[PDB]
Amino acid sequence: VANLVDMRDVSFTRGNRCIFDNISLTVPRGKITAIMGPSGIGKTTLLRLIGGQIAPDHGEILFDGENIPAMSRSRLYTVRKRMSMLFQSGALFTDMNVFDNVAYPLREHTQLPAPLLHSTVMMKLEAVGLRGAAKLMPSELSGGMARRAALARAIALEPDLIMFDEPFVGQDPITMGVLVKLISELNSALGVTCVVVSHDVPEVLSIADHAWILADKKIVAHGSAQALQANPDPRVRQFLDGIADGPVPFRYPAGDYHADLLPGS
Amino acid sequence: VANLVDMRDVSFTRGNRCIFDNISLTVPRGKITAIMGPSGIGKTTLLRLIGGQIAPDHGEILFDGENIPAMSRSRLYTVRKRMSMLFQSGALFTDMNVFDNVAYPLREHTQLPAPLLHSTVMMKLEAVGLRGAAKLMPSELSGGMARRAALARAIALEPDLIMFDEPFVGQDPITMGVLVKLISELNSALGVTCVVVSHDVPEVLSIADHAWILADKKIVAHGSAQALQANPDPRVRQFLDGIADGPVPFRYPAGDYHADLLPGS
Amino acid sequence: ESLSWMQTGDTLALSGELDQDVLLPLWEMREEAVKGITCIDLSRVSRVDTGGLALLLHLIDLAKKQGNNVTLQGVNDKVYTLAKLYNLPADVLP
Amino acid sequence: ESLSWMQTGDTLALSGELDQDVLLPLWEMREEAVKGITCIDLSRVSRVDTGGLALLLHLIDLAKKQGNNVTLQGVNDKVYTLAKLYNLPADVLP
Amino acid sequence: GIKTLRTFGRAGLMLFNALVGKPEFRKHAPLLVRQLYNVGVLSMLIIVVSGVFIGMVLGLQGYLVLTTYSAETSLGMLVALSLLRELGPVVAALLFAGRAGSALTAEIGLMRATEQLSSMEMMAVDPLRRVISPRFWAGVISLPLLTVIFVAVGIWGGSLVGVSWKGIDSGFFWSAMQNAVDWRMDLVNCLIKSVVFAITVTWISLFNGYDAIPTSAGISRATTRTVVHSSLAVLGLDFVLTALMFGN
Amino acid sequence: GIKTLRTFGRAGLMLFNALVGKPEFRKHAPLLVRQLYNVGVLSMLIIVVSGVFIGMVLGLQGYLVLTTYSAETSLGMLVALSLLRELGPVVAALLFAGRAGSALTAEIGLMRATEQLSSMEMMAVDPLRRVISPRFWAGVISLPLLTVIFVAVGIWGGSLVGVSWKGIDSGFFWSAMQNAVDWRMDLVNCLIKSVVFAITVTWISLFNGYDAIPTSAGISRATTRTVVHSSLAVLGLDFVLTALMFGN
Repeated sequence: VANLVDMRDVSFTRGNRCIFDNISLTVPRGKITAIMGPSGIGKTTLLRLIGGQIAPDHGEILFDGENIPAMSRSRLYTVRKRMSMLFQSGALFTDMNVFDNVAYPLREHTQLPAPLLHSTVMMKLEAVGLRGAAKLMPSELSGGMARRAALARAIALEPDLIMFDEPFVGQDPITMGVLVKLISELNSALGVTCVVVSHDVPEVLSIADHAWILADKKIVAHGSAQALQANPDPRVRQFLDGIADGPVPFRYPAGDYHADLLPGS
Repeated sequence: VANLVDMRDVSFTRGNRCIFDNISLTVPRGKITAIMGPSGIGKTTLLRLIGGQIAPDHGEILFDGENIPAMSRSRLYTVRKRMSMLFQSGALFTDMNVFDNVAYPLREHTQLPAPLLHSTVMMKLEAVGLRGAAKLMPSELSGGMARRAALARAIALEPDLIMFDEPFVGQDPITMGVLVKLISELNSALGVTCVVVSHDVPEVLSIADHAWILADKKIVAHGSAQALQANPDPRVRQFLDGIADGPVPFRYPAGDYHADLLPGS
Repeated sequence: ESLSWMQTGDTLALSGELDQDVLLPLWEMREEAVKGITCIDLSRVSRVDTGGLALLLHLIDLAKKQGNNVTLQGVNDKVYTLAKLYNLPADVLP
Repeated sequence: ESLSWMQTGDTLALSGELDQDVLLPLWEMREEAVKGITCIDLSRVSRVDTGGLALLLHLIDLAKKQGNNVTLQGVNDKVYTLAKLYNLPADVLP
Repeated sequence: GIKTLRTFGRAGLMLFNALVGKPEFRKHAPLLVRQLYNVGVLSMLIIVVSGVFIGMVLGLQGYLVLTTYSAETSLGMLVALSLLRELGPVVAALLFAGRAGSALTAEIGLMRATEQLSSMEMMAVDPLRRVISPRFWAGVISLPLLTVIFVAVGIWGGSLVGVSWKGIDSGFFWSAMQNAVDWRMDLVNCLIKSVVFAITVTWISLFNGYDAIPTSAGISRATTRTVVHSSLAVLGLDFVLTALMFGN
Repeated sequence: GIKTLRTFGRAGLMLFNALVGKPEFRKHAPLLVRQLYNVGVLSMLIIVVSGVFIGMVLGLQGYLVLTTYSAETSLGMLVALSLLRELGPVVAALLFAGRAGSALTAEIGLMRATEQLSSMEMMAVDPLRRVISPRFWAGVISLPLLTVIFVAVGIWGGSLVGVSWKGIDSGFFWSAMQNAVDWRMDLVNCLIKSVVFAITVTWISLFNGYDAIPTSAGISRATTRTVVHSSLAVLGLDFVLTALMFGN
């Protein structure tokens, strides 16, 4: 199969505010794709969707063949062994320190011997970079090292599809670059196919091999970073550089601006 | 006086982790300066410092002449009438809706007539842009409109020194641009002299007229955005583009990496 | 710190700081202030602040309230500066 | 899904998947596995995963434990790929 | 060290600047109204309904006590006087420490974390005199009122027990003996306890929200610190109070 | 509508998948130990100290009751039997609902907001069977134990009142009459109530932390919803329980 996951035509409603509509996406294996759009448009919802943790209203999301929804809710766990979200804010377990906070999926799945697992975790930590931070608690690390250790623990099981929920968000350019180098070197080293859903364009497009762009209720553009950078499309041209005013309104809708100053004009 | 606020030589200790050390800064009137550094290095502390809400250990911070510390703790309020922090996360009052959430400093200070104050607030809202969002509650707006309405209420009293605590942080480039245009058009329209403490360089340097850059315990560089962009300095060259590895370590300190894998090597 | 205004027949000559503070003593009798006013010249107005703009806007509303095309003479650069900033439409400021 | 290893005198010929799962049946008798081993050739090793790297590292430690310069023959591109990725020093992998 | 003297000095300080100052009245009265509504009026059901059951229990449970001594007339004298001397100002103090003794620190601690407080402090309006004080005076004038509502509804529930469930005493229950129960000194002694408990609860219910390390795991642990101290000190001061109020 | 049936259906569902499943034991025992320590062992002082005062009060206050009827020997029979039938399983239920009935939803709600729960759910390990259940079984086996500790220390405090403060009864207090008080059926009836209160508290103390709108103002309002329901339903089920346990 050419792609790793095909979201054929998903419309997700989320009650009364229909989030997605007949959206179409195709993450290919080996390619570190990305999807970007307005902030809080619900793309994290799209991620948590590809994880089965929420079901689509009417659509076929096919991870590596079979459908995510058509799963045994334990067969779902079997296949989800081949995924790992990298949520922002770390999502480290506050109780166990990083070392154990990394080992968790191992001890959960592998039958690994104790001194073997210790070294594998002490190795993934150096991989991501915060090896010396094994003993430290998650409530003690920074906001960047938190995401980094979360990444390290996320690569365990070599998930072959590790999606990033806006990792470089609220991050200085040094940590931003550490992140954009880590998740690049990974795909360029492992066979991992990261799906970075984010909205920091000058950072994402640096490594994104095939990006998608979604307006409020659908995807509007995709392609390569270069073939996207040169897109002549208002909704797209706006987001791609923040012209701050276009088809997305800069001014919130209001009435006439005149009596607003002159009640009983 | 040439500058608006002179932080001559501040060393702030914050107990056992000395945040600042003999730092030197000079915000000039009319110039929308900025200060940038590592995330969580405590620059927001520097802001809350220029607001008197915390005192320096050993230093002379002079807002427009007199010292911030040498103040009557009510004379401090008199002068603080000439300031307004624009904190991230909005800091709108959760109770009163935006309209009232904007009017608050007015009703607190001016003797403004009710229909006069109504129009002045309905005018500042259009200024920032979210005029139609007068009736809406702060817990209802987005994370961007929150900062925007907070800005609108912050410009009331025309504070002549309105410092921004990392406003475009965790913000898509469209809202990022709306923000970077608002706080630019303001200084280019009012006599406001914003002090943007932030760490989103490709955004801040777009409008920053005189930036400062601080390493962990002091400021290392300043100047103009262009004269800073071309700085050959490791600690600076690192942050300015996120080379992800330099005088700031990418790898956390650890021991020998060898027995770490081989307990009892 | 000061504000002084005179109806000079057709011209409403106000002069001063025009901020939220010095504004009240004018805001009340706005009616007789715009009694038979044809235009307002904000000539000897040292500076101007947002509240001043608001009150001036109300004054224009009154100038049109009895029904009369008002104009603003001697206006300042800073006033129209804010007028762009506050995005005030040119049907209420002129 | 499979793993099979033979001490061929000087060469430790293991073959298979070398992941966290198929790894245990080798990890125990590692001592006799590296009894008189001079080098290990990971030739018929289809793929390799992190746990496999860890165990191999321990095996190298043992190869040096009695005291012997070991080498790795038939190694894979992916192995040294990870070895760069995991930043493993070339004194423990060779 | 910290809690030894620094924490308590800070807790006293943050109050000594929270009430005494400019006597501004017509500014806080609108705020005081809404703090009363949130803290006191909204929490009504937390002590109305919960007043019923703790009454009816003391009824039904107390019923099967003096019924063993066959003195069923003294019911109100044993029911009311009980929940009017001890159970009122303590059970409606713990229910309070829940609905408004916690929600406050989880409302004003939230401010210090979402930085509404520092932003207020940035305008010349002081955050203490303008946010702590309206809440403080909503508390120390709602809690004793809450206790009265609580005791009234508890007596009504005890009635429904000793009257409706058991048609045993109609006026012989209350209209006969509670005359010898409803005296002034009793309500005085109950209201003193209620006032002291308001003071204590809505003091530490508001020192945490001001001393909370501002993070989503700071305000949540601080809410716990409030519902801990606002029962530890509640019961402690109840013991000391009833000692000095009846051990004469 | 929502709370009408959807919220309660969801609250039942989130439990019906929280215990029954794979019988995995040697995996949760280490987690169960630490949940017991946090919820039960750490909260010891919340019911040790608070057990003292509510005892001593019932002592000193109860003292000046039968002293009016000059039956000072029945003190334990009126003290212990009281805090062993009603005051134990309710006061140490509210102190619990504070220290661990709140801190839990403000600990597991925090997870759902910091996304530890969804990340767990992302590994094949289910979050319910692995995070809800160790806490649930820490609660429903600590609370009844907490109540026993509470009643014991309360009796000790009542002693210090009726013995140390008033050297009136040494064995005539307890060693004489509490023989007619310490019978089995009483502890049975108290432990049934304690178990039902554990069930209820640490159920809604854990349905909010799972049904909490994940934001720093969601978990704080949810902690309040816990300390509200975990006293409303606590007292309600206490009333119904004591009704069906003594109205025979």
